[PDB]
Amino acid sequence: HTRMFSVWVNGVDQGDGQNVYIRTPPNTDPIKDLASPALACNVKGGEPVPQFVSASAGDKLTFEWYRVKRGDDIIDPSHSGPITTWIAAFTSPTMDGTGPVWSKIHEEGYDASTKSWAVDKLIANKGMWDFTLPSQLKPGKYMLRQEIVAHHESDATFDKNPKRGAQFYPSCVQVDVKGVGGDAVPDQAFDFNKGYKYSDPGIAFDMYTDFDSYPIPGPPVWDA
Ligand SMILES: OC[C@H]1O[C@@H](O[C@H]2[C@H](O)[C@@H](O)[C@H](O[C@H]3[C@H](O)[C@@H](O)[C@H](O[C@H]4[C@H](O)[C@@H](O)[C@H](O)O[C@@H]4CO)O[C@@H]3CO)O[C@@H]2CO)[C@H](O)[C@@H](O)[C@@H]1O
Ligand SMILES: [Cu+2]
Repeated sequence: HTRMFSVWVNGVDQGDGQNVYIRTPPNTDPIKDLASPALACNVKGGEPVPQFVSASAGDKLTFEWYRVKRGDDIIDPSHSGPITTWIAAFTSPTMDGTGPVWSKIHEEGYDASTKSWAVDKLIANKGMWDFTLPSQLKPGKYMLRQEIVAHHESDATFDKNPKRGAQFYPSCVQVDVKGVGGDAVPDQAFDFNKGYKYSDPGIAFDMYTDFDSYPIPGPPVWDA
């Protein structure tokens, strides 16, 4: 359980953008059903909020996460797993992120040199999570997903046992990109509902074992 408080652009807090430029869900509840339409942008994913975060191709974006109160434990430390970041064109305001529209622009999972997960890193850095807007990205409005997966119950799956299974905590943010940018258009055209499966060994994952590495779900990060 956790969700996003606000977004920063090159070290600059844009200010609490919950229901302003973040499609904030009612609560910190997870997604578990792979079939669910909220897998993409969570349970108010399809409801537009009015403001966009104003950034540029190449800007360094920091998403701030919190559990109950801004600047608390961010997420129960049992919730160990990766942290992926995606991008899809803002096709129109009532898009809910479903369909074959997404491209992977960032990830972390399990670094075995340090035996630390992405979630370990996020707690340590106070719920701040950095990534970059590809330099060659084309101008105009996108949607930036970013999703924590907690694997403390992935030692079974939602379809076989529903009291457990992977837990998704996606947050979708509206972005208007300025500046010169480039030609590059995200064209990996990924679909959470089609593309995340219960047979995926990075979704049915026994984190309670002698394991050396973690297969991050979805495609590679996208080039240009
Ligand atoms: O399964 C084999 C493995 O189990 C290990 O223990 C696990 C449990 O399996 C797992 O169910 C448990 O999950 C907890 C979770 O850690 C808590 O953080 C969470 O709390 C939620 C709560 O649901 C909400 O009401 C509240 O608002 O939010 C908090 C989070 O912020 O509750 C779930 C269970 O409901 O995690 C255990 C790990 O500590 C054993 O340790 C291991 O030996 C076994 O091999
Ligand atoms: Cu939780």
